[PDB]
Formats: sequence, C-alpha cells, structure tokens
Amino acid sequence: SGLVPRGSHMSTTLAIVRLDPGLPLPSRAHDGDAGVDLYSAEDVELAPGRRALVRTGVAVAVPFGMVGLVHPRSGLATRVGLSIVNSPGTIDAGYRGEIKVALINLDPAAPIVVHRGDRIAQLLVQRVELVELVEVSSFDEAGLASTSRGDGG
Amino acid sequence: SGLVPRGSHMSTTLAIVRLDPGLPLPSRAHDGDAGVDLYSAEDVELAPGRRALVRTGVAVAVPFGMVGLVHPRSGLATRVGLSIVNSPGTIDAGYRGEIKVALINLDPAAPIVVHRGDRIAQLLVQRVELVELVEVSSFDEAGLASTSRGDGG
Amino acid sequence: SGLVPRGSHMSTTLAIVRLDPGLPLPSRAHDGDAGVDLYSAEDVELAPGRRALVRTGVAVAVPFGMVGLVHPRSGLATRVGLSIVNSPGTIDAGYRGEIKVALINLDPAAPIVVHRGDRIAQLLVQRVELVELVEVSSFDEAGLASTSRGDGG
Ligand SMILES: O=c1ccn([C@H]2C[C@H](O)[C@@H](COP(=O)(O)NP(=O)(O)OP(=O)(O)O)O2)c(=O)[nH]1
Ligand SMILES: O=c1ccn([C@H]2C[C@H](O)[C@@H](COP(=O)(O)NP(=O)(O)OP(=O)(O)O)O2)c(=O)[nH]1
Ligand SMILES: O=c1ccn([C@H]2C[C@H](O)[C@@H](COP(=O)(O)NP(=O)(O)OP(=O)(O)O)O2)c(=O)[nH]1
Ligand SMILES: [Mg+2]
Ligand SMILES: [Mg+2]
Ligand SMILES: [Mg+2]
Repeated sequence: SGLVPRGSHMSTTLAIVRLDPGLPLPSRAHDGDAGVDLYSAEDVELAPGRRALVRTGVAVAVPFGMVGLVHPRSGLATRVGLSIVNSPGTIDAGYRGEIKVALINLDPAAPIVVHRGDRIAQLLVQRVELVELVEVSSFDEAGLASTSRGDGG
Repeated sequence: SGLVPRGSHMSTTLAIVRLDPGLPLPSRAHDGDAGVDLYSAEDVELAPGRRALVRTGVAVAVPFGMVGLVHPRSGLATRVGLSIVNSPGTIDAGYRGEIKVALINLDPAAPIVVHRGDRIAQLLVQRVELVELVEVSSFDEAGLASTSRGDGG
Repeated sequence: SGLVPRGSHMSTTLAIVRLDPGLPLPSRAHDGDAGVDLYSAEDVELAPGRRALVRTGVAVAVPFGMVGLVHPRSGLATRVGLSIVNSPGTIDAGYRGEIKVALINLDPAAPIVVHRGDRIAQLLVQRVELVELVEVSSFDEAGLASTSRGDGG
C-alpha cells in the first residue's frame, strides 16, 4: 500500500538514478532483508585471482548522517569464490557517481562468468556517527583509561 | 544481576537455538565488545587458497529493523591468514537457518586447521535502514545535486 | 566554527592518542564522508599474496555502545589489489591499544609499496546493539517462527 505503516512511519527514502535503465531497480529479495541486491550492467569473466571494477548502473543519494555499504552475496562466495576486494565498500553521503563493485575471483582454478543482469552484491544503508576527534595526551586525561581490555586485542 | 541497568533499559534480546548444544553459547570476550564469538561445529583443514562453508551450530532471530553481521577475528587473520569470503556476512531478520561461515585460507603455503569448538568469527547486531527507493530522473529533481564530492570517488 | 550546529547537537566525540605524532590526525576526505582515513606509520612492501600487520600510529576510545570499523579504501583495492584480511576490522569500545591494519596484496604479480604517511584504510564509528542472548528450544517458543525466508539463505 501507499499508506506508511504505524511503526515504520520514519522509513528512510533513498533517491536513485538508473544510469542503466535496462536493469531492474535494486530490491530486497525477501521482507526484512537488510540489503537490496545490485545488478551487474556488464558481462565480465574473471580468471582465478583476477579482479574487475564492475558497473552497477545506479547512482544513489545516501542521506547525510548515513552510509551505504556494499557487501558480497553468500551464495556466490561459497559456490564459486566470488568476493569483493574492498568489502565492505563504503558509499558516502556526498557521492553522486555510479556505484561500482570490485569483484575478485578467490577460486584457485575455475573462472567466474558474470552476466549483465546478474545480482552481484547487496547494498545496505545504516546510520554512521560523524565523529569529532579530540586529541588527548593520554586516555586518563579524557577519563577513559581502565578497561575490560586495555591496549590488548 | 537479573536487574536491567538504568541506561541500558533497552538492551536488545537475541533469541538463539543451539542446533549443536555441545558448543557454548556465543559470548562477548570482554565487556563492551561489539560481537559475540561464533564457534565451529566441525573439524576442517583448509589448504592454501581453499574455502569451506563451516557450520556454527546456532540459529538466531535478528529483530526486524536489524541485521546480524559476521566478521573475521583479527588474530587468526594475521597469524595464519584466515578470512571470510563474503565478509561481512549478512544475516537477515527473517533468517531462521543455521549460521554458516565461509572460511578461506589466504596464506600462500601453510594449511589452516580448525577444530570443533574453536572461535572462528564474531557476530555483531546493528540497526539497518530498510530504505524505500525513490527513482528520480536526476538528483537535482530530488533536490540533492551539489555536493562535497559529486560523481567522484 | 566552535559552535555546535542545530541538528548536529549530539555529534559524537572520539578521544584519540597520536602514538606517532609525526602523522596527521585522521580526517574525513570530504564533508559527509562516513570514515576518517588512517595513515600508515611505516614503510611496507607486500609481495603478491603476502600480508602485514601495519601500525597506524593512533589509539582511540570508541564509546560504550559503539564500535569502530576498519574498512579498505576503494581506489587502492582496484588499482593494486590492496585489501584487509579481517575486513571489516572490529575495534571494540574497551580497546585502548594501537589500531593495526592487516593489509594483504591480492594481486597475482605486482608488489604493493606502502609508504609512511600513506592513507591505507578508513575508520567508521557506528552504534552497535549489545545483545542479550536468550536461548530458546525453538523459535516458535519465542513467537518467532514463520518468516519471509525460513531456514533458507
Ligand atoms: O582491524 C583491526 C581489528 C582489531 N584490532 C584490535 C581492536 C580490537 O578491539 C581488538 C580485538 O579484535 P578481534 O576481536 O577481531 N581479535 P581476536 O578475537 O583475535 O582477539 P581478542 O581476544 O583480543 O578479541 O584488536 C585492530 O587493531 N585492528
Ligand atoms: O564499493 C565501493 C566503494 C566506493 N565507491 C565510491 C563511493 C564512495 O563514496 C567513493 C569513495 O570510496 P573510498 O573512500 O573507499 N575510496 P578512495 O578513498 O580511494 O577515494 P576518495 O578519494 O574518493 O575517497 O567511491 C563505489 O562506487 N563502490
Ligand atoms: O555469512 C553468512 C551470510 C549469510 N548467511 C545466511 C543468512 C542470510 O540471511 C542468508 C542470505 O545471505 P545472502 O543474501 O548474503 N546470500 P544469497 O543472496 O546468495 O542468497 P539468498 O537468495 O538467500 O539471499 O544466508 C549465513 O549463514 N552466513
Ligand atoms: Mg541475498
Ligand atoms: Mg575477539
Ligand atoms: Mg576515501
């Protein structure tokens, strides 16, 4: 329906330009899914170990105070070793260019064929803290020293 | 204590089924830690460059409006080159199956042995924006054109 | 200005120690950007397939209820195959040590040279749900069974 539901009265609008209108709008595969699936605008073959920067045919306007995040899909990751070099890719609120996906073939022997119209990644949108750094001479200064860890990870 | 603290009165409940009750419940290694560590239910050896889909023995119910995120652990990543092909793995609110982790050995020469009961990943839970896409013919239309970047990244 | 703006009255402070004060404070490359870029404190050469744990010269105090996330930069990922083994790296609220970045060269043939003072990663800060796990015998118990997916992903 065109009626915005009760709880979800503050659902976030994402403006999108289909730079390649031959591709469907990105969509959630199932209700409640965190991401919308991005399509490839191109046919690409990746030999083992090779990477490509693949156009998705879309540009978005992530709201200020938020971030878009490009995540790999789990099925292709396991079945053929498809990954994303810079995962999770960070799409900034001021970016108005085309979203591109840095696919890489992490299989040792079998090439990966991507066809135009395949779903090759997923886009999440989340709030981000735009932090103000405060340089301190030590954490005790800031009142932040004794912790559950310390300088240990 | 069983008393929910002052500030943290709205702590998020995560329902979990131990499909493999021989494994401990996932836990935070230290107070304030972002994730709970996931266990492997199986023994697995990964030769250099090989990947596996590893059962964790748990199923969860991420709340609607949230997402579960499967992240690698830093120590194994550096010491032996252990990574996750689809990192960060995206666990959707409607998913009720077993959480699986797509481990991969990014070392060139040394095999990685995973034992049942090892902590092989960490699970974070975060809010996500379930966005409504609005297709526009250009960002100016939406009142969103002139930015700190432009189509540049 | 020193005046905190209207909307952004609740901007998050991140205390930071420059363990290596010869490096600039991390900064956002453009307004609205989700992350601040982390510098390398060292010169490092990565042969194809090799990884290193690289010091960034900073320690931070992520607030309780938040997480720091270390993400790769897209340009180096595509141009030279630079990635991060444990991406996204998880920086916990109680951590007070130096932030380190697990760089890896995913190119098959060309070495990557990192110079002291190069920007080698980006740090985001986000809220995280510090969840309370509730073990249930099945999701129906919790009132959470019938979904848009089921045990299917
Ligand atoms: O990219 C990273 C990730 C982690 N770290 C630090 C901060 C984090 O709080 C700490 C622990 O991270 P992990 O939980 O990913 N590592 P692991 O589980 O191996 O070790 P620990 O026992 O300390 O949790 O390591 C970094 O410096 N860089
Ligand atoms: O997966 C991605 C990541 C980034 N991008 C675009 C959007 C983002 O806002 C822009 C910059 O991303 P990075 O900061 O990760 N890249 P880098 O730091 O190399 O370049 P810049 O100088 O533009 O920040 O690149 C994509 O199209 N796909
Ligand atoms: O690391 C992960 C990622 C996903 N999953 C499960 C939960 C998630 O909700 C489900 C689907 O994840 P993806 O969307 O990344 N996979 P894909 O798009 O290939 O399949 P689907 O058609 O089910 O969306 O797979 C895991 O068990 N581990
Ligand atoms: Mg999917
Ligand atoms: Mg840990
Ligand atoms: Mg950048």
